[PDB]
Amino acid sequence: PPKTPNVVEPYKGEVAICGLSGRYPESANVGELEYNLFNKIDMVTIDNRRWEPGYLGTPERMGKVKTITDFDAEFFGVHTKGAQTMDPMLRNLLEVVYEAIVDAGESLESMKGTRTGVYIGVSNNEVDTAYMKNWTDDDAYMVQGCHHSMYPNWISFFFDFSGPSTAYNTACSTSLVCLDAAERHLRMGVIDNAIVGGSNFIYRPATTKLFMGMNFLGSSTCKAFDESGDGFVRGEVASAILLKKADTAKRVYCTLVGSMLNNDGNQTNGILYPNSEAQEQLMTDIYSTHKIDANEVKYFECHGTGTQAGDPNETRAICNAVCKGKKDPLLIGSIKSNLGHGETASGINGISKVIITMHSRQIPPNLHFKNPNPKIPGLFDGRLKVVTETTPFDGGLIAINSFGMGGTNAHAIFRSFDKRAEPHPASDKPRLFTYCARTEEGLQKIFEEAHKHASNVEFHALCQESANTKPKSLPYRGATILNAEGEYTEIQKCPSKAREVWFVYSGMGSQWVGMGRSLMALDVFRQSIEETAAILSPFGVDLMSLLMDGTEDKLKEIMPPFICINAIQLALTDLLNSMGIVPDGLVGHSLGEVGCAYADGCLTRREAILSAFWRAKA
Amino acid sequence: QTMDPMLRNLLEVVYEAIVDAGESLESMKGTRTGVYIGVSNNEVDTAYMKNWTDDDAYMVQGCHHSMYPNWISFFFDFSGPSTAYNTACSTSLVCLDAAERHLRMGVIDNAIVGGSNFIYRPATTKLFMGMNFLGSSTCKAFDESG
Amino acid sequence: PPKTPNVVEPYKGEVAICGLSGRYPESANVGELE
Amino acid sequence: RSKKWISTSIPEERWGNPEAQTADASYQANNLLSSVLFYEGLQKIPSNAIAIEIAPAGLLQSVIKKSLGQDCTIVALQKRKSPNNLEVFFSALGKCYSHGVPMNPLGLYPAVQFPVSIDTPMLSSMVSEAWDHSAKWRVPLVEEFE
Ligand SMILES: CC(C)(COP(=O)(O)OP(=O)(O)OC[C@H]1O[C@@H](n2cnc3c(N)ncnc32)[C@H](O)[C@@H]1OP(=O)(O)O)[C@@H](O)C(=O)NCCC(=O)NCCSC(=O)CC(=O)O
Repeated sequence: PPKTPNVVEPYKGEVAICGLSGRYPESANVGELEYNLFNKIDMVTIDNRRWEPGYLGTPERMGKVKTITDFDAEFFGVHTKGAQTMDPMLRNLLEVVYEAIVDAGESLESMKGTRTGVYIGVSNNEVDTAYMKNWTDDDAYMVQGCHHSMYPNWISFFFDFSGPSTAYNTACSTSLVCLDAAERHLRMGVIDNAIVGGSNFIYRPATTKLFMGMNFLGSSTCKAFDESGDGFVRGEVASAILLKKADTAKRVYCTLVGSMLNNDGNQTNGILYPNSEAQEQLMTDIYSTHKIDANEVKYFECHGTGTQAGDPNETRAICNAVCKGKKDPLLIGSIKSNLGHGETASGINGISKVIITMHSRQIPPNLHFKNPNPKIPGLFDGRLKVVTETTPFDGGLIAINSFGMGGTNAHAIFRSFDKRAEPHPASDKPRLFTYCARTEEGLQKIFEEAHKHASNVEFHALCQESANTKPKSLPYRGATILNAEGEYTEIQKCPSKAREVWFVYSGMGSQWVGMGRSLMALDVFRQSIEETAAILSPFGVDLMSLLMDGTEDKLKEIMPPFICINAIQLALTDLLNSMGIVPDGLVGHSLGEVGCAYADGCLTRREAILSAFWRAKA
Repeated sequence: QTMDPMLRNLLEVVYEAIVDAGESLESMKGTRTGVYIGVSNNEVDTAYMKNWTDDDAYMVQGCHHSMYPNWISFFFDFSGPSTAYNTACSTSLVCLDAAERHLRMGVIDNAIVGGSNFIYRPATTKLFMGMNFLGSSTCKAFDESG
Repeated sequence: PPKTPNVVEPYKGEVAICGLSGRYPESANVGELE
Repeated sequence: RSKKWISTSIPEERWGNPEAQTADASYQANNLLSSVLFYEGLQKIPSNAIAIEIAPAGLLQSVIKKSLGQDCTIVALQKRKSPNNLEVFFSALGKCYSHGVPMNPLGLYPAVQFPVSIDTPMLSSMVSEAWDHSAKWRVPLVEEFE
């Protein structure tokens, strides 16, 4: 009955961002986002996905995700009534969180019960008015599916996390505020992981009209660092990331050097006015507290809203704080000229671009930067240089800013993880790639991607870390052979109930020339045969000779058949045991009982092989 | 006029609390103080948007939940983390936890942890009834008839 | 022009609640609530 | 001898006797001498078990399949005179996994040192496009905001 207290001790190690996933405008996943960014593809389009291009006079162009009507309600254990009375943002976020968890090499079983905190940042609550205009009974379930406090909690409930689950609303700089909280809680020792994230979808055109009345929005797409910039364009994001202690991370995109937050105070230019001094002080504090040489920053993910009052002040603060002492131009950029302004998901957007720049090791181009802003002297003095084309970022520190409306600024620094791949003994021999999914088409696509990376073993390991999920979560189980002479692929729907794995051992008559000759390719099989041949050598039996160059006449005798069959059975048992297959039951025919004893732990390799040798000798 | 009554009352209460602690406008101006307001109710938006007209754009700076702590930071000139929290019925203590976290590391020296909640929509109570959250009489804490 | 960094150092002393205020049902201030 | 291993040399009614406790020389002699009760041993197997025939060849494929029934999955790890047995072995285990048996195919190779290299592709994209999205749920409509 007594409960053992948790060891809440301060943590001094490194924090690594391990996973990333999310929906971005004109991008169903991170891969599409990366492709669009690196091909100078504009992700702000004009259509009637949300409303007509000009409805109520709102700007025609907007950043909209592909779809928000899709959700795998059964997977997350949510009934039809709850899913219907549920915010699409939270649905997409739950899917994105699961994708990010899988991306980091984690799984449902591994992350279940861990001390993980969820720090979703969401501010949009427009689905409450639409669902309440014609409220009827059975809509009460919105409280558990529509409340903003239910975004992280559901993640905690589904994944069984037992850490601080809180929702944050800081406006355009909420994602980095959640990152700050995650760093705070991780370093105190309450949690070992974090699910920092945030989603933002546009539903009400009147909200766009409300933003227009304040001069927030411009005419065209965000003209970051452009002299013609006059505003921003609204965007949609549902991204999320996973943070873990660097020592226990199976995949490390980068390391979180540190993040902090500050406020502007009573400025005479209005509450909705950026404070250059506040941002500069925040930058100075962050680069001084961690003793980070500001001249070491290679790329700077700026909060390029594109306004005439935001870009000049942000650039001035960056020039005063990070460009002091730099002997080369500092490459600045933003992810707002590509997909617009994500509002409460701008910081997650910057995190996504940074994790993409540091993964592909190339800085995505910046769009619509034609003429430098005359009010930004850094662009003419050589201190600043907008990355208008793909730049080969080799390694170092990348800084992100998130200046929320109202004056709540945020800064964060990430250090690149330089562990370039080295060849594995595998990646040139056949391998068995096994995985599970929710649909046959999804598993087929997974196998296609695995074949695309048949030469990568680390990718196989990451896939395998989450390839053992129970059939309940991922009923479609499949397997394919990478680097195979003949194509193989199997996909079947496995019921929730788990079937029994019984080992059946054959006896005499399984002999033939070349038995087990091909299986020598596997290291374990050859090792087992060698370790059995060494045992049987002193008794006048050269197992290797009988198994490799043995002929039919040799196998006609009594000894070689018994020896070879037992050797194959024991080697296959070793292969199965190494692969991690535990038999619930063992049965065997005559001459296979020794193998059953060996696989059951009742006998040893020496005992089993000598038992067969004694049998045939007698 | 285009400001949430909760924000207005919270601003007045924050000033009263500041004065209560022996502090004053000049003394707290420029200090490294963080604001950790916890607010979740957003029923003031639908009513003001049902008949939206020009000049109502100022709701963004007077209606958004993110402006509760920010206004406190702006008026009192605080220069510390100003964030809004929504943790359901236990948000006020999560704000306290965040303030404790930020105070024990050195970013701030003071905190304005608080919280406001006013009931406007008569339909939200119906939502809570449909889940059996609400009872018949006053909260009968530790009572068998609760 | 240079900005002096703030001394962000962990704090190990006590944290004291100094002021309290608020509106409560049928109470215009803390005194009425009490 | 654990209960997982089903003896096929001692009658079911004599499993409780002391001789049916250890696989000593007496057990080997009895197995080499007495009859083999294969059918009885295959009756204790469940009706939907996944029996893996571990041997140089699938000798007892037909015998086992007839003995077990129709709902039991059967796989052979090797095939006689096969041009390539490694592929047969991998295909057999792939079939076994497809029917719901956990395993680690990477256990036959040296373990990968974590964290992995930064050159490892992203797994998020695969999962994103591998969801079950047949059903379409409610989404806010423009007509509901007026
Ligand atoms: C009749 C059988 C041998 C199998 O013959 P069938 O042809 O009917 O079976 P089948 O058609 O379904 O498939 C036969 C599979 O086994 C292989 N196979 C069949 N006959 C073979 C033979 N003489 N030599 C080598 N391999 C043979 C085939 O290649 C094929 O591989 P594939 O299908 O993969 O392509 C079996 O039913 C059986 O077990 N018979 C009795 C053997 C026995 O139990 N003896 C007890 C003591 S002997 C002992 O253990 C030693 C001792 O007592 O000390």
